[PDB]
Amino acid sequence: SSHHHHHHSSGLVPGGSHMGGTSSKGEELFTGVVPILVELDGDVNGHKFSVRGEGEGDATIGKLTLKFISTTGKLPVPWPTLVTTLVQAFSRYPDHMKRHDFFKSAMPEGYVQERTISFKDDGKYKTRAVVKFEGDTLVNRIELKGTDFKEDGNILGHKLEYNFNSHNVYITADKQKNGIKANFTVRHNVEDGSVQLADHYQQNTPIGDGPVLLPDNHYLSTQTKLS
Repeated sequence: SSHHHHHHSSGLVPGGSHMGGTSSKGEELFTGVVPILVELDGDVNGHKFSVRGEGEGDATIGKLTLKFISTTGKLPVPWPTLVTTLVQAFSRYPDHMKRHDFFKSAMPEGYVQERTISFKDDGKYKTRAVVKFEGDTLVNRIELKGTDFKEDGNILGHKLEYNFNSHNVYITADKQKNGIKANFTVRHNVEDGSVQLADHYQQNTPIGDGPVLLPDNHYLSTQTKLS
């Protein structure tokens, strides 16, 4: 099938005023609209699937639009469970907070984004992605491995509503890895009125050896519209 979404991300830093307006060289690559290419190969409980996306991002307004297809037919999992896996470099940091934007600072060489997503009372996704520039395009190439899912659960049972909630991504520095970590819980509405929780554990590590911006503790506030 196909899937489109519009995603907005804004950076909010409680403290962190010192040199808060200092920006990275990588931010220069994001002053206008940037084409995006997304490629995901996944395997959930042994069910293989491939998703491909084309889109554009505009970090000056913190917004991207992505259009996806499956090249392997109907997915074994709901599209909403893949939203967070399918480029936080398009977040909008306020001018006085740009020192806290790790994601653009790692560009153009990029970063590795790794997650474990644990669905409460159900299975887990392991994801590893490379986010980097190829020519003028920002590419997100992902491998996803899901295990331990219940055949009758909300994910393999396709019991999730086709919408998306707004979340708070908590970003902290990981100085030993010259990168960041993040923690947040995604709320997937279920067709019975309940909510399916998905605990996100995230690590971002620069691919290059140049300096990056290691931020103070802060949040990304997210909003996503599905169609």
